[PDB]
Amino acid sequence: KVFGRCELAAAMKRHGLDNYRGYSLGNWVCAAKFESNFNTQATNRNTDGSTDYGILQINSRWWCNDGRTPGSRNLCNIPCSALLSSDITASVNCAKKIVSDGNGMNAWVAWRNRCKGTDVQAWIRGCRL
Ligand code: NA
Repeated sequence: KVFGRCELAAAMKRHGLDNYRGYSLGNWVCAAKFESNFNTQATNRNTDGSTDYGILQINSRWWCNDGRTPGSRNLCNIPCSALLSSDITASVNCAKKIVSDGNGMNAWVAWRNRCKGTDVQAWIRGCRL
């Protein structure tokens, strides 16, 4: 599913990301934009052999099982394919664990490089929240 920005804002808000660990909703929408282009089906192989999955590009190195990432963990206790569903519940629950882990949203490289320090509220401009 390719979400619209306001559609995604509403879903992320429904699921409790607005202000989760102090990160406003616009941070999460901006992160999804630059991680996945709002596409729940996005997958990207990393140089270490892990893969990033879904709307928030959750990595198989730590967070989910894909069966092809040796010596990895599954700390969200989910198959990585769950993270590609049109329903973002599993991605949001896992993102809440990731952002709690110690470096906050710096776990998302696109957030750090493209959203952090910017006017992230623009990403929710005009949305009915
Ligand atoms: Na894994």
